[PDB]
Amino acid sequence: NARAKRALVKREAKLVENVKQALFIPGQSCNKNLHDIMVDLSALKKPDMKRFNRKNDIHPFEDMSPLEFFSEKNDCSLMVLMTSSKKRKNNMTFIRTFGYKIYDMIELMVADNFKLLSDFKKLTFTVGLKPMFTFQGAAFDTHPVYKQIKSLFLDFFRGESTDLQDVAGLQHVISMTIQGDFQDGEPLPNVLFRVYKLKSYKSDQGGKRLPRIELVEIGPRLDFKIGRIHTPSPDMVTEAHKKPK
Amino acid sequence: AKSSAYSSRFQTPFRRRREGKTDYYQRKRLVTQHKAKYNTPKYRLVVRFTNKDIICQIISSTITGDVVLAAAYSHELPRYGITHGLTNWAAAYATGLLIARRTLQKLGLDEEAVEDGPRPFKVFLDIGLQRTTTGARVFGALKGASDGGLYVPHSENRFPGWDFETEEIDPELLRSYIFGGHVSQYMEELADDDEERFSELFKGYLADDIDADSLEDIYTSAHEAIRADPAFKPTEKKFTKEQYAAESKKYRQTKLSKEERAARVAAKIAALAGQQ
Amino acid sequence: QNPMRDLKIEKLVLNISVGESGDRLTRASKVLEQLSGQTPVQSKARYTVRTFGIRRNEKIAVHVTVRGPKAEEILERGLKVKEYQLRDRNFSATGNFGFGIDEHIDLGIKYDPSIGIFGMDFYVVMNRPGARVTRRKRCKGTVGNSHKTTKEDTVSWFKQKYDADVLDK
Amino acid sequence: LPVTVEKPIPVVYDLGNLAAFDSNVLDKNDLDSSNARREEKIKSLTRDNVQLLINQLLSLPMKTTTESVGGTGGQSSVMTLLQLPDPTTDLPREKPLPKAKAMTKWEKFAAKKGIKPKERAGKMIYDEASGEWVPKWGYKGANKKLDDQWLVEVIDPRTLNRAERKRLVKKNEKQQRRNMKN
RNA sequence: GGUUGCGGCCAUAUCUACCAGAAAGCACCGUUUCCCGUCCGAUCAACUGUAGUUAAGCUGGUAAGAGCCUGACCGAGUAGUGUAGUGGGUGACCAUACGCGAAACUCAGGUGCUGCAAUCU
RNA sequence: GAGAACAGAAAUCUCCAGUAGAACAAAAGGGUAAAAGCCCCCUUGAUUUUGAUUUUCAGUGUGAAUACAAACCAUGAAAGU
Repeated sequence: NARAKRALVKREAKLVENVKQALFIPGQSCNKNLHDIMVDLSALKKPDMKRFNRKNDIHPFEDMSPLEFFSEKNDCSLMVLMTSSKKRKNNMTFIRTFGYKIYDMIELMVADNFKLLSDFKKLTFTVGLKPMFTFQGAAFDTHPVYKQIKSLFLDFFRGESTDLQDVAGLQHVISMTIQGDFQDGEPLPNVLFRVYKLKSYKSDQGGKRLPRIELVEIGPRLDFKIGRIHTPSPDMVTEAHKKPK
Repeated sequence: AKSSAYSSRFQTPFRRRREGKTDYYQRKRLVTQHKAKYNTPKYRLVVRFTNKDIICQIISSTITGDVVLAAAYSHELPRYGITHGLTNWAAAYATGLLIARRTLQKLGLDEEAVEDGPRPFKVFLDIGLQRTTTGARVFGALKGASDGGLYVPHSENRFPGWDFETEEIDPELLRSYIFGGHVSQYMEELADDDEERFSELFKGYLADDIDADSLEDIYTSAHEAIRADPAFKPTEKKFTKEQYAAESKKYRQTKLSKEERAARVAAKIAALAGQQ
Repeated sequence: QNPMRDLKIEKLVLNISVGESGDRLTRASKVLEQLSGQTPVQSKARYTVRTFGIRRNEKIAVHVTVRGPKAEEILERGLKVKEYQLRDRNFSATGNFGFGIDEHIDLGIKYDPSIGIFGMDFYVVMNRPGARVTRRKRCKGTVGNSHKTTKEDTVSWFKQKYDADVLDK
Repeated sequence: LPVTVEKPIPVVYDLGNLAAFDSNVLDKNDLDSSNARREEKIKSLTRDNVQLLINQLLSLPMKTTTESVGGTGGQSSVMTLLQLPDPTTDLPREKPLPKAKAMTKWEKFAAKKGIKPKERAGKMIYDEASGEWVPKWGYKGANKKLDDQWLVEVIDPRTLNRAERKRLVKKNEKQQRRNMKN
């Protein structure tokens, strides 16, 4: 009389909201290494994430019925898919919604340089925790789609925005450094999935107070090519960028 | 005998479910540490009740699957003097002491934590598929961990010696318990009446004739020894992987190749149903 | 080969049905209590049949599950009074049988008509070394397809120890 | 061992989510695919960046708590922790404001008719001829006081009591279905 | 490496029949004061490997076994969807042609790998 | 179904088992299998203290309730719920 009512009042909105939930329903085409791809690449938002079992012959960017249906029905906001073809080979969907509708649909050509976490020496980790991000390049702020993919990761890998924090579970980071300069109207630089850590050491000039941080490369060292991009309404900005008050 | 649609649609349980080695339902209530205050590492406890083994460990949850950092055993007893009872209640309490001492020395405090301070730990327990009750060896081992130097959130309503009608902790019975009261009391209350059961139990202790007083001297000396040294230097592993696999690999079956198995099919088409 | 694999008894469950709830049920049941020691519980009549005298959640089933040396004794009595011979049927596909004795008066006590002296039915359970995988919650596992006693093995066992005979197959 | 890097465009921080953003320029092929020094070079650049991070993110205000074991929405004694500001960015929400506003034809009554909504004191009300406290509604209480006693001194009128109450709560339900349709 | 413990991913992972199970964890299975649990030592629990320990526990092969993954644009640049028109047009419309885009059957390949404390003659 | 002498087509005990059609204040694409599917124990919840909605003729250094947070609350050994 209250189970799917506690669940329902969770599913209901909030003012100072919770974390946002992800959705991974395989398309009509996958591969074993793609099973590996999903696990290793989304391997941090576990728990708060959704996976599926079967496949779909689907077109995401034309109509927006089916995955909207699935997401409304599973209470989530972060749709993902891996769409494959001969021409649009490896043109995956990393799309965020807004209010069970969709804000902007993003498809990245996922490059063929798949370097998994087992591609290097295994390490430890504190699972699920909230990561750090670094973003180098003025294109991360002057290139609209670089801004889009930036904020996409910034709201997917964001985690629970909680004031209190402790150095201990503050270990891991993404390194974002775009593949060089650009100009508008030409072939584009690509993004680098660069999962690294921050390891503490005396600076001999920072010493006890200021450490010296060293990162270790373990993977999964992946790359991202841009794909097909949407550009939603400005009323979307009116509803999306405000305050509860 | 199952059909085609049945077994071409149906679903499997989990692999670690196929065995009695994980209660994922509580693993999902633990992987949620709270989990909404803020980030702070996991310190969990794993106990398994196996014959001849006292398996008590402390894991780190990782994407590489797990890295159990802390571990306890039974074979490091001769250095503490008492060696028998690799399972019993004295064993539970003793290893609860010993894990405390080793993890103490491996933090390296007694005689990164950024500028403040020592920060003593709080290690919990994920119950596993052993049920939780009172009056047993599990919570005696918990007492051992506590009085060694762990700090576990719990109540004493579980400590053997706990009264649940009039909520009474019996410090006298617990003291007798600790110095060898219930076990050696069973020994003598069986021995004043019969020797066959008395002999069946304490298979060497019957031959060394150690009375409760002397095994409580063992208790004391071993307590002070645990507090002294968490040394725990393991086996040298004589006859390494090569010779271990000489044993474990001299009588193992390997794959029968496609040419051989197709020749077995050739047998099937020549003599079996190929008209004798 | 039989190094250790035998067919020891696990438990003897009685199966008594009543077409009424009252002093009759409780009379045969107090008889059960003096017989066993563990008070014969009440189990619900599943739901009404209306032809047999039963309704829903009535608590009309009373079964006792006997173990321990008392079990060997009650089986020796409950075959001796059966003349060490039972009927053709009741051999379970598991290696057991459920058979009944008319008028339990036939052994021991006197009648006392006003306490409950009726006909009863037993159902035995066996076991094989290796079959304790069901009982232990942990190590939840399987058994061999041939390592489990069946109808052939319960005919074998009705021939085997306790030296029982079958009354025309 | 160093602490200060050179940023020809000095970097920015956004700490509610533990982030830093640089607006410096990169040569086209400095980070390209065909590099076998891709690891060393890009990892050294972001190494300088995260050096900047950890030199920045340590002299902040904290929150020491003088309470000991048992801190419900908080900590034990032994630690001292670091806090987070709000990031200078508005990340995507999930909904509009979870609003619920209406009139339900009763709110207009509360306003125009000078009716202050009641104070909801409690439930266990005192019923004479009993000698006890029994709730206005909650244990066969002051609600059900006619389907209990033995004679009423006025077709049984008890069933009539119950059916009248059913008509009442149904009128409640009709005027609630209206309010939830509007 | 056997595996003890935890797993990561959840049928290559299970079910169907053997054989091997040579070391040690691994189990089967004997006892019952006090802690104890219920209708019961059925489960827990006081004892060691105790009495029985390879028959299940358990891995493997053994079997084109049943069921499941990958690839052959293999179908397939398929149909088709908006992209040129007084092309086609009495009508249920198909084209050239460009964005994109097959799917299944099909033809074969395979029926579990990693990490940390541990014991091996 | 194999079983199942009083008792059988529907009275009580095992087994293979239906991966469920487990049973859901359902309707779901789905979906919990040590379960939301039964019963055995435990208890009060309409607590109070503070910012936003307003708001009273002693327009009550916030009195009224709404939402949110804590503080306590019951449970459990326990992190938890």
